[PDB]
Parts: sequence; structure tokens; C-alpha cells
Amino acid sequence: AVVKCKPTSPGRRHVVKVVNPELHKGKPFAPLLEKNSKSGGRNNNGRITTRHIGGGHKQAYRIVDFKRNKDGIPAVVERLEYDPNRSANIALVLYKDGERRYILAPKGLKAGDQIQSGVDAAIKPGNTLPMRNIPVGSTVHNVEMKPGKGGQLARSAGTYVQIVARDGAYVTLRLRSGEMRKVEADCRATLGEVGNAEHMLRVLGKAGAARWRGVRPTVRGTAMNPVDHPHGGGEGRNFGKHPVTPWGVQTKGKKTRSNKRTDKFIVRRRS
Amino acid sequence: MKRTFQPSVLKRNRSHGFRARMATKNGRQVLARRRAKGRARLTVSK
RNA sequence: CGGGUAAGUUCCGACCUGCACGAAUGGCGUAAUGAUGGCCAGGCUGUCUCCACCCGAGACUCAGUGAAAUUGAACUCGCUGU
RNA sequence: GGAAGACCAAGGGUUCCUGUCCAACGUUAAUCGGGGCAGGGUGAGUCGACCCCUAAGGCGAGGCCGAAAGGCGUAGUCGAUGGGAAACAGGUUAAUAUUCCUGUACUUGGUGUUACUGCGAAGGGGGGACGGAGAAGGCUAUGUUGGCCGGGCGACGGUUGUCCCGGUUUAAGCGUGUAGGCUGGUUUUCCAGGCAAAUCCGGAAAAUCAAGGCUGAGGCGUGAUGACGAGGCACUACGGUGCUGAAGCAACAAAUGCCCUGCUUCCAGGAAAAGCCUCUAAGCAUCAGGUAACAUCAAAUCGUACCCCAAACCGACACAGGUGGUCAGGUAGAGAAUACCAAGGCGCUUGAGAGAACUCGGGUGAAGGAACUAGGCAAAAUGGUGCCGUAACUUCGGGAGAAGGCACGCUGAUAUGUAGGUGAGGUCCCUCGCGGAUGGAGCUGAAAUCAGUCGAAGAUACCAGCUGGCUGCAACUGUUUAUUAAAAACACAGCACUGUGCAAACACGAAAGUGGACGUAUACGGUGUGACGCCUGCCCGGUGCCGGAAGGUUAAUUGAUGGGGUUAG
RNA sequence: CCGAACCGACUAAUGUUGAAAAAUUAGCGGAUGACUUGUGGCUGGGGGUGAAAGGCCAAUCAAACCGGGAGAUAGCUGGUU
RNA sequence: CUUGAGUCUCGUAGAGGGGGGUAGAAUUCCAGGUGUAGCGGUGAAAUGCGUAGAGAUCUGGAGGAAUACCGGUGGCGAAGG
Ligand SMILES: [K+]
Ligand SMILES: [K+]
Ligand SMILES: [K+]
Ligand SMILES: [K+]
Ligand SMILES: [K+]
Ligand SMILES: [K+]
Ligand SMILES: [K+]
Ligand SMILES: [K+]
Ligand SMILES: [K+]
Ligand SMILES: [K+]
Ligand SMILES: [K+]
Ligand SMILES: [K+]
Ligand SMILES: [K+]
Ligand SMILES: [K+]
Ligand SMILES: [K+]
Ligand SMILES: [K+]
Ligand SMILES: [K+]
Ligand SMILES: [K+]
Ligand SMILES: [K+]
Ligand SMILES: [K+]
Ligand SMILES: [K+]
Ligand SMILES: [K+]
Ligand SMILES: [K+]
Ligand SMILES: [K+]
Ligand SMILES: [K+]
Ligand SMILES: [K+]
Ligand SMILES: [K+]
Ligand SMILES: [K+]
Ligand SMILES: [K+]
Ligand SMILES: [Mg+2]
Ligand SMILES: [Mg+2]
Ligand SMILES: [Mg+2]
Ligand SMILES: [Mg+2]
Ligand SMILES: [Mg+2]
Ligand SMILES: [Mg+2]
Ligand SMILES: [Mg+2]
Ligand SMILES: [Mg+2]
Ligand SMILES: [Mg+2]
Ligand SMILES: [Mg+2]
Ligand SMILES: [Mg+2]
Ligand SMILES: [Mg+2]
Ligand SMILES: [Mg+2]
Ligand SMILES: [Mg+2]
Ligand SMILES: [Mg+2]
Ligand SMILES: [Mg+2]
Ligand SMILES: [Mg+2]
Ligand SMILES: [Mg+2]
Ligand SMILES: [Mg+2]
Ligand SMILES: [Mg+2]
Ligand SMILES: [Mg+2]
Ligand SMILES: [Mg+2]
Ligand SMILES: [Mg+2]
Ligand SMILES: [Mg+2]
Ligand SMILES: [Mg+2]
Ligand SMILES: [Mg+2]
Ligand SMILES: [Mg+2]
Ligand SMILES: [Mg+2]
Ligand SMILES: [Mg+2]
Ligand SMILES: [Mg+2]
Ligand SMILES: [Mg+2]
Ligand SMILES: [Mg+2]
Ligand SMILES: [Mg+2]
Ligand SMILES: [Mg+2]
Ligand SMILES: [Mg+2]
Ligand SMILES: [Mg+2]
Ligand SMILES: [Mg+2]
Ligand SMILES: [Mg+2]
Ligand SMILES: [Mg+2]
Ligand SMILES: [Mg+2]
Ligand SMILES: [Mg+2]
Ligand SMILES: [Mg+2]
Ligand SMILES: [Mg+2]
Ligand SMILES: [Mg+2]
Ligand SMILES: [Mg+2]
Ligand SMILES: [Mg+2]
Ligand SMILES: [Mg+2]
Ligand SMILES: [Mg+2]
Ligand SMILES: [Mg+2]
Ligand SMILES: [Mg+2]
Ligand SMILES: [Mg+2]
Ligand SMILES: [Mg+2]
Ligand SMILES: [Mg+2]
Ligand SMILES: [Mg+2]
Ligand SMILES: [Mg+2]
Ligand SMILES: [Mg+2]
Ligand SMILES: [Mg+2]
Ligand SMILES: [Mg+2]
Ligand SMILES: [Mg+2]
Ligand SMILES: [Mg+2]
Ligand SMILES: [Mg+2]
Ligand SMILES: [Mg+2]
Ligand SMILES: [Mg+2]
Ligand SMILES: [Mg+2]
Ligand SMILES: [Mg+2]
Ligand SMILES: [Mg+2]
Ligand SMILES: [Mg+2]
Ligand SMILES: [Mg+2]
Ligand SMILES: [Mg+2]
Ligand SMILES: [Mg+2]
Ligand SMILES: [Mg+2]
Repeated sequence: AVVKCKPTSPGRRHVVKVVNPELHKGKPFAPLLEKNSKSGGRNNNGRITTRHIGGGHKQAYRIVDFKRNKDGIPAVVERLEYDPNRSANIALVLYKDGERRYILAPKGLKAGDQIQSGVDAAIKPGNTLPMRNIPVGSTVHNVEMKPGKGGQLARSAGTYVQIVARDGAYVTLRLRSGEMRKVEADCRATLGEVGNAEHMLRVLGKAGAARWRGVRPTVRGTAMNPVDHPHGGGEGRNFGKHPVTPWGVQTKGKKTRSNKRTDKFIVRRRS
Repeated sequence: MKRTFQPSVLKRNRSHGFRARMATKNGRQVLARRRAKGRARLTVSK
């Protein structure tokens, strides 16, 4: 549910929380945990290569099954859990043979539900099939781009993909961006939408709430000196130039896609 | 007031010690230079 | 122009003749917050009228130790002129 | 005296102790010294390092990449600031001591017996193993008072008592298993999981019992017929040694320490690997190996002095500076504030006089009270607890400690000490205990009311908000020009535009790669704006961006055609 | 929210051949957080890092330090027995 | 007391309400085929669209909204509907 905080202090007045009473309150499933230490946005030259990253809360990595290739064996949802690594929630599922795995939690999935993968799985939310076996027009998520590679599209909270057509070895998908994209029909997809759609309704409310998430402050280029940024300089607030990135490329409409290798799969760009 | 030299022997040896000098060709040229000058103490290594 | 003062180039409220405001290089408001800018009042006082006395640490004298910047050379006054 | 005491890490390196010397060093003198010279001093199976194990990160056989130098990285191998066995009390030196001595312990390993016996890993599983905040209960450290024991009878009125002073200490280990915390137990059968196997873990189905296990502070017992112990006595080379030794209990208060890696709750969702336990594979078969008891041997090496909020470290100085961790007594107090003290440590390495101006740091001030000044700068002032009471405005939380006001010491009574807390003997019960119930002796003890009483003054010292009215700017908490700027600047939650379909855009990089992200459009980057409320109008001619692609123009490339040089003729 | 430790640095006086090449004293702000701190690691000079002041990168910063090209060049100033 | 008011039994008509699904027509857009100089609009025009191939015509796709005929001074609802 979406809950406004009461304004008992200035840093709380605008906070809006997403509170889900169904998420597990205890610890995660340890055999599927890994450590995952932070980067500060720095690569192996030790240089900052993505600005505005650092700090935030310590986080363990949950191994999530994006391939969904344990075919023919049913699993039951044991519990939903918070995952710090992503916007979606995850579900711990127990297979009939006694194996446990984490999956992205689809909308509507709850403890006790049954799921299955494979060519013969039923058309139900949480089931995974090759898109060859999914009716045209369906809503799916966690879509593979190459067969067997694992889900890569529509994984964020509340996202989904529409199967709009099927021609030969390929299906045409409408992505969340609005792009129409061809993908091999042997690629798998999970029925339904990714859950936790209220994610986008939260309001951080204060500066520190962004710092808790590992985001460091953004300094506007127009607030700098010319040596630092093309926008810098001026006696007072001055601008007088076409907006650019810190490295000089136009940043208000100039397109940057240049991938002739994958152009053949884009039926229609998002705009 | 806190001054610039705050000694630590581990940091001294890791930063400037004999084995650190031997690890790169530029560090071995430091040692070659100091041997040619005839320094009595080649490095910080105690 | 009005208010506040005995008296107000500041302040507050207006007027519009905007040298040269104006709508996300945002416009107009806004409770709360501020070692933030301006203005007024009560209390308070050596801030002041106008300073007095006192207690300590130096300054001063004696003994011991013992610097510094500077320095062409000096037998190194005023005035009016040059 | 929450240090200017005690003790570590770091850093230093003989500064430590003793004798001797006073040139230089010491801001003076120096017989003294962290100074000179000489001698002495650091004792470990248990403390630390080394060691086993890993984090960030480093290096890295082959490998991939790069003119060369080199870059990245796999298998690996390093790397603590983290995980991993075990010792305490007393005594002793001029100087070391959990290291020496006395007493009493514990751990790991090698051997060898004996008894019994499926052992076996580079593999599987378990465990190790983990956040923030908050709330209590049970405790101990520790303190206070009484009792006890020893001593005292007071330089000046009184002091044989409801008087004064001191002491009243004891460990690890071993045994016991309590307040509390967690979890149902046991036995069969079966199985697409745990790269193979598995009796282990996971899963399924039955039967049966309902209490079984795990964890755990403290207490109690033992350790201890010991040790220590106020003092006494005897010697001193008057520094100190030698000898002996009483009581050695209870109640109450009580941590920020322990139970507690608990419990409750929240979202921002909280290392790793080994030691350890367990399972089997290859293999081994009356062998090896395993388990237990007993014996015996081993536990090396390096550090250990001394300073450590400092005269020994970082600051050129015996420099108002800087420096992480641990300990935490009394009275008042909410307190680790503050005042006065304890243990303990110090008076800061020039002194002696004098009592001018002027400077510095403070005290008080007649009448006036901001007239001072750029400006109330500075100063003065306010200041506690309980109760009464409190406006506009407001995002309904605030504003608010608004403002303003009253009470406050001591003595007696209520009540020879109350409400409350604590809780003995006794008594009863028991599935007999570290038990339940009853009962309340003793101990501790607010707050209030009534009456009285002293002073100019009872929050008496230290300590400890000045308040209100109008307005600009920024929503707010934050950040910044180390060393003249803390702000209205930066950031910020929120908003919008825009890029990005994943081998993402983008960034570091001749490259390999790496970050973005073990993320996937409810995501990620860039840009502007800057909570919230009401809103955000017109202009696409210019510059940019986006789309279009018929025509004009146009590169390398191609080399038609024309012209020339040469000369067989 | 009030307030010590701890982290800061708004005002004033002193100091300015300082006790100190940035402090002392009286007041001042934060004080469960975008907090603070120990140990170790990583980023390198047209480069880093920057809640952005051209701030900081060893008392050095509109391009660190050290060595080299190097006796750069100096239509300028000084000096020239 | 049973005549007002209500309960039960059986049936009837209804665009009464809430939720979900689906169908066909049409508009627009996208792609392609044929085809060529106009289309569109008005009182008349112009802006606009079109030789970069529109309009027209055929095929395929995407998507949203509304439900022709039935349909009625017909029905249902407290009103809004
Ligand atoms: K999450
Ligand atoms: K910003
Ligand atoms: K600018
Ligand atoms: K810079
Ligand atoms: K500017
Ligand atoms: K400027
Ligand atoms: K270093
Ligand atoms: K702008
Ligand atoms: K606004
Ligand atoms: K301020
Ligand atoms: K103001
Ligand atoms: K001196
Ligand atoms: K007496
Ligand atoms: K020692
Ligand atoms: K005191
Ligand atoms: K005198
Ligand atoms: K009582
Ligand atoms: K106060
Ligand atoms: K505003
Ligand atoms: K400030
Ligand atoms: K700033
Ligand atoms: K508002
Ligand atoms: K608001
Ligand atoms: K324009
Ligand atoms: K334009
Ligand atoms: K930390
Ligand atoms: K330097
Ligand atoms: K440079
Ligand atoms: K009906
Ligand atoms: Mg960013
Ligand atoms: Mg994340
Ligand atoms: Mg932003
Ligand atoms: Mg600037
Ligand atoms: Mg530029
Ligand atoms: Mg301007
Ligand atoms: Mg302009
Ligand atoms: Mg006027
Ligand atoms: Mg006036
Ligand atoms: Mg005005
Ligand atoms: Mg403007
Ligand atoms: Mg303008
Ligand atoms: Mg506009
Ligand atoms: Mg504009
Ligand atoms: Mg604008
Ligand atoms: Mg603004
Ligand atoms: Mg010496
Ligand atoms: Mg000595
Ligand atoms: Mg001596
Ligand atoms: Mg002397
Ligand atoms: Mg002499
Ligand atoms: Mg000496
Ligand atoms: Mg000596
Ligand atoms: Mg390498
Ligand atoms: Mg090699
Ligand atoms: Mg490694
Ligand atoms: Mg190792
Ligand atoms: Mg360590
Ligand atoms: Mg000693
Ligand atoms: Mg005790
Ligand atoms: Mg007497
Ligand atoms: Mg005992
Ligand atoms: Mg014991
Ligand atoms: Mg505490
Ligand atoms: Mg010692
Ligand atoms: Mg001294
Ligand atoms: Mg000092
Ligand atoms: Mg400190
Ligand atoms: Mg105390
Ligand atoms: Mg104190
Ligand atoms: Mg005098
Ligand atoms: Mg005087
Ligand atoms: Mg004075
Ligand atoms: Mg005074
Ligand atoms: Mg006066
Ligand atoms: Mg008087
Ligand atoms: Mg007076
Ligand atoms: Mg007055
Ligand atoms: Mg005046
Ligand atoms: Mg005047
Ligand atoms: Mg003042
Ligand atoms: Mg004062
Ligand atoms: Mg108060
Ligand atoms: Mg008690
Ligand atoms: Mg103004
Ligand atoms: Mg602000
Ligand atoms: Mg602030
Ligand atoms: Mg400054
Ligand atoms: Mg300042
Ligand atoms: Mg990649
Ligand atoms: Mg702005
Ligand atoms: Mg600062
Ligand atoms: Mg201060
Ligand atoms: Mg505050
Ligand atoms: Mg505070
Ligand atoms: Mg260089
Ligand atoms: Mg500037
Ligand atoms: Mg510097
Ligand atoms: Mg340059
Ligand atoms: Mg040259
Ligand atoms: Mg020269």
C-alpha cells in the first residue's frame, strides 16, 4: 500500500512509503546469497567512469533464476521477499524434488501458488514457456533475447511485454519503451506482469534517502567554471550555448544509437 | 595542529621500500641511480 | 502618498512614470526552519554623557641569561627662503 | 582528579635502573636532569607476533591484448583493520613479570599400551555467519549503612556513647544447573534435488509420544586447615627489613558491564574463508584408519626495558597545538555537565622588589539609560523543577519553553519513616528444588499537606533560554573557499525534457577488457528546474536538434576525348 | 527536541620578530546521522577527486614535486676591476 | 382484532447496478500492389495536402472509442441516469 508520512519533521513531510505486509520479515535464504561489494562508479583503472555513485547501504546479492529451465517439475511459492538489488520483489519457490530457487515475483503471485516451466506448462501467471507456445496477444515478462541465455527484457517492477505477432521463426514484441522488436520464437518468457507496480509511487522525501541508495549529488554544469564543463562560467547566472554533456556532445535530442549489427531486429523505434 | 608527516612503518615500507622499488623498471632505475651516486642507504628499508 | 519618530536617504503599506520584472537559466504565494539581510519595541546595561576606584599580569628597579628588523658615512636644532 | 590519575596500540628506540661528572645542552643557578661517562636491566606451551583462514585490494603459470616498455586477467598465491586451542591468585627486583617463585589449573599434538571398531576427499551438507533502533526483566562490578574485630577517650567548653578512627579481601579451574532464550520429539517407508555416491541435507507419506533436546548470566559448593589481612613486636646501613596476626558477616542501592550473536520492531534488508560437525567416492580390508582410557614426550622462534593527550610520538624548540583504544571512587547532581574531594599525580626550569603613565585580564559604580556606533560591537541581562496559563497564522505536525505568572530553605506533625520498593524467620504444599503459596521481621524511602522558624535574599554557589512586532532571500536537516567570504552560493526530495532494447546509451582504455549491472525502460545516463500551493501565456524567422530525400551541388575512385615530347619511316 | 564527549568554526578581544607559519580565551552550530572515527586499500598531473570554492592532490595549485632539454629566451633592469 | 405495514410460496417483464470476456461496422495510422495529376475545402476562396506519387482502389497489420438496424410520447431506476 501507498502510505504518506505525517509531517512531524521537515524531512518527513513529503515522504511516501510503499508498505507491503506480505514480504518476509526474516532473513533471506542463505544458500542463494552472495557477497557483492560496491564500486563507487570506478573501473579497474580506479577512475570514476559513471558519476554520482557511492556509499549507501550494504547489500547481499540474491541469486535469481532468470533462465527458468527446470522443466516439467512443479514448484510452490513459499514466500515473497524484499530484494535490495532490484525494484521488483522476488519469490522463493520450492520444487517437488526438494530444490529451492528465487524468481521474479509476478503480479498476483502469493504463497501457495503453483508454477511450472516448459513447452507443456499451463498458460498461467508465473509459468514460463517458449514464446512459440504462448498465444499471440499475451502479456509476458522476463523475456529472453537469445534461446537459453536467460531473461533480459521487462524485469523491473510493474513492467511487461506484449506479444503482438508471430511470423515464422520470430515473434514481434511491443516493449515498455514503445519499441517494436523481433525476437526468436524459441526464446522463453514468463506469463503475466512483474509485480510491485506501486514502486513508482514512492517519494523519497529528503536528500538522505537518496544517499541511502548509493546516489551522490549532481552538480549542474552551469554552476562550474569553464575549465570544468562547457556550461561553466559567467558573471552571474549566464548560459548562452547549446546544452551539452560534460564531454561536449549535444544533450537535448541528439541521437546516440549506432549499432548496425542489431538494426535488423528493430521493427519500429520507440519514436 | 595536525602536520603532514604521520609515520607508519608498514606504509613507509609498502610505499618506498626495497621490494617496492624492485617491482617496476622505474623503481629499479631509482636504485641504479642511487648506487651510481654511491648512497650509503639505498632505500627507507631499515 | 500613508505609517512609525520631536526629527526617519533606512524600514513597513501603497501608487505605477517597470531607465532596464515576468512565468522550470521558472512567476506569484507559503506554515516551519536559519551562527542569513533590513527595520521597530520591552528588559538590560560603563556603549555613551564622563569617567572614578579597586584586584591581578606586564611596564619600572635589582641580580642571572640574552635576541630582532635596520644601517653610505655623521660633530644628526627652529624658522623663512632656495 | 571522565585528569594534569592508571593502562595499551601506533610511533620512537635505551630515553629505563644504579654509580659518577657539571665543560657544552637545560631560555637563570644547579650539588639536579630525558645532558656526559661507566655498569646493570627485558626470562612465556597459555600475552602478542609468527602460524591456519579469508575482505578490500595486490601479484599472477599458461592466457588475451599492446611499436618496445607494458596493460588486463584464469588456475593460483598473497593481503587484517575481521574468523581460528589453552592460566589464574598470591609473593618477589634498584630496574622484568599472567614470563621468575609458591599454590592451584588448562590446551593442542606426537608416540606407546589396552578395549572396542568402517575408515577414507581437492567432493556433498551443516555450522561458523553477521543490520538499525527500542524495551524491559534477571544479574554482577561497585557503593552505602549496620554487625563484627582491633584501636581511641582527645592541645579549647563538651565527648563511656545513639561517640571517633581503621579493617572487614580472596582468582582461574572443577562441580552444580538457576532467571531467561530457541526448538515438538522418536521410529519406519518412499523420492526427477545437493555435477558421482551418501546412512548426511532437502522433499513426500505414515505410526507413535507428548515432553525431549539445545543454549544460558548469576548464585551456591569446592579451590581455601591455604593466601591476604588492621595493627603489634623486634631491628635499621633510619632507606627499610625480619616476625606475628583479629574480624573477615549481612542488608540495601546499583551500571553505559553480563544474560543478549537474545527479545520486540523497522526498511535502507544487514562480509568471506578456515578451524569445527557430518556424509559418502576412489581406495583400503582380521592392514591401515577411527573412538575411549592410560602412560609418556613435545609446544620451537621473535617481541617483552621505558615514554604514550607526551620534555621520549607528529609540530625545526624541554613549543599553551595534534594523537585511536581501555579503566570510571565519594558528596551534591538528570548526568561522563558542574563544584569540592579520594586513590594517584602535580606547583607548569629565571627570581627579588616596587605599587607611575599606558597595555592586557577582571570586580564595583551616583544620576541618566543606546543619547554610543556603520551596526547595541562588546557588555549587562535571561537562565532550574513543578503547576497555572498561552495569540495571529498553519502544510493541522506545529507556532510553544509563545507570552505571562505562582511555589521553592530549615524544623515538627500527619507517619517514634508515609505511599512505594526490597524481603528474613515461620507456616503450608509439592511432581522435594537454585521450588510454589502465605506471611510479612529487618532494610530502604519519594512526594504532599498542616503548623512553626531564620535571613535583605531558599532554582542562594558552580551550573543555567533574553523576549516580542514588521519584512527580503532560501522550503526544510545537510555542503563549501584547510589559512580574510558559511551565504541569498552548492546539494536536496519533487518536476520536466532527452538519450538508452542490452554486446544498452555512456565512461576509463591504441587494445584486451572494466565500470554502467550479476541491473533490463516502474531501469540506467545526460541536462535544466528546485518542498509544497495556485500556475507555467505568444513566437519555429535566427542557432541547434529531429524527420524527409525528388532535384541542384559535391570526395577518393574511374580515365573517355583533345593537346604535346620522342622517332621507324 | 535540550545538552556533555565527539565533529565543527558564526562573533569579539588578544596575539601579529606569536606560546602557535592559523592558535588562545569568552561566547557559537551539529550532536542516531546525507553522522563521526581507527587500520588497510584504490584513483596521478591537462591527470585525479570535487553536495562546485578553480576547492583539494604532503605548510606548494588557473595545471604538484624531482631530475633532465638547460647557460631556454630576455630589443628589459642592474653591474663591469 | 386485521382492513395499514411487513414475511413466505410460485412465476413474469426490464438499456436497474457491479465485474470480466467477446463480436462486427467505421475512422485514423503503418506497410505493400495498381495507378497519375490533382485532392481537400467554401457562399466564393485561401491556408493545407500532392510528381519526394497524393486523392482514388486492393491486400495485410496496429490501436482507441462508440455500439447502425431492432428503437417505440417503448422499458428500468430514489434522483443523477
Ligand atoms: K527491492
Ligand atoms: K544538482
Ligand atoms: K554557466
Ligand atoms: K580540478
Ligand atoms: K556562473
Ligand atoms: K562568477
Ligand atoms: K602510501
Ligand atoms: K535552462
Ligand atoms: K513553484
Ligand atoms: K545561516
Ligand atoms: K528573517
Ligand atoms: K627554552
Ligand atoms: K577536645
Ligand atoms: K615486560
Ligand atoms: K571542579
Ligand atoms: K616601580
Ligand atoms: K516500607
Ligand atoms: K535553559
Ligand atoms: K519559491
Ligand atoms: K553557516
Ligand atoms: K558553494
Ligand atoms: K504548501
Ligand atoms: K506540503
Ligand atoms: K525560432
Ligand atoms: K528553427
Ligand atoms: K567505517
Ligand atoms: K612535497
Ligand atoms: K601539469
Ligand atoms: K436482475
Ligand atoms: Mg547521474
Ligand atoms: Mg542496486
Ligand atoms: Mg537530480
Ligand atoms: Mg562558482
Ligand atoms: Mg571549454
Ligand atoms: Mg546577468
Ligand atoms: Mg542574454
Ligand atoms: Mg516618505
Ligand atoms: Mg518617512
Ligand atoms: Mg516597499
Ligand atoms: Mg530574471
Ligand atoms: Mg529576462
Ligand atoms: Mg515558456
Ligand atoms: Mg526562458
Ligand atoms: Mg525559461
Ligand atoms: Mg528559483
Ligand atoms: Mg643515551
Ligand atoms: Mg632516569
Ligand atoms: Mg645517572
Ligand atoms: Mg646554565
Ligand atoms: Mg658555576
Ligand atoms: Mg642520562
Ligand atoms: Mg647521569
Ligand atoms: Mg595481473
Ligand atoms: Mg606470463
Ligand atoms: Mg586474489
Ligand atoms: Mg593466505
Ligand atoms: Mg588483525
Ligand atoms: Mg617498570
Ligand atoms: Mg564479589
Ligand atoms: Mg577539653
Ligand atoms: Mg569463594
Ligand atoms: Mg568459583
Ligand atoms: Mg551509550
Ligand atoms: Mg613494561
Ligand atoms: Mg619548560
Ligand atoms: Mg607540548
Ligand atoms: Mg580527537
Ligand atoms: Mg563522579
Ligand atoms: Mg569536569
Ligand atoms: Mg609602580
Ligand atoms: Mg596595576
Ligand atoms: Mg581595563
Ligand atoms: Mg560588571
Ligand atoms: Mg551607573
Ligand atoms: Mg551600592
Ligand atoms: Mg543606579
Ligand atoms: Mg530603563
Ligand atoms: Mg543613534
Ligand atoms: Mg552620534
Ligand atoms: Mg553581542
Ligand atoms: Mg555576560
Ligand atoms: Mg528549561
Ligand atoms: Mg536490591
Ligand atoms: Mg527590500
Ligand atoms: Mg538553506
Ligand atoms: Mg543548517
Ligand atoms: Mg577561508
Ligand atoms: Mg569564516
Ligand atoms: Mg559489458
Ligand atoms: Mg537553480
Ligand atoms: Mg570544513
Ligand atoms: Mg572555543
Ligand atoms: Mg537545531
Ligand atoms: Mg544539540
Ligand atoms: Mg610531466
Ligand atoms: Mg570565480
Ligand atoms: Mg597544500
Ligand atoms: Mg601549462
Ligand atoms: Mg637547448
Ligand atoms: Mg639564464
